[PDB]
This record gives sequence, C-alpha cells and structure tokens, in this order.
Amino acid sequence: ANQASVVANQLIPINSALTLVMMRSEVVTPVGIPAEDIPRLVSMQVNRAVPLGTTLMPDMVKGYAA
Repeated sequence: ANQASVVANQLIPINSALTLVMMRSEVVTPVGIPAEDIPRLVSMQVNRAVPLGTTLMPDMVKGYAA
C-alpha cells in the first residue's frame, strides 16, 4: 500500500559494503528495511548475496538494528 522498502538495484555480492547505487526504494510485499534508512545503510555489509530486485531485510545486514 504506501510504505516503501529498500530493494537491490543490482546484485550485491556476499560480504560487500552497500553503496548508494545498490539501493532503490519500491513498494514491495513483504516489507523489508524502510526506504527512509537508505542513508544509514551505506558502508554496512550484507551477509549473503542479494540478487537484483530482492527486498533488503534486517537479517541480511551485518550490524543492522533499527
């Protein structure tokens, strides 16, 4: 409905630090990390490969807590 999540704009390899080109905002279901937090995600690492178009979930980001 109106809440957007962070979605991978490219494949993100396992253990890569997130950069802004990697993250778009889209209204997807199920809901993942709120698109509002994209600034705060830069430089944090993902703990698994995230294919293009996959919603980024809290458990995929090392050290994420919000």
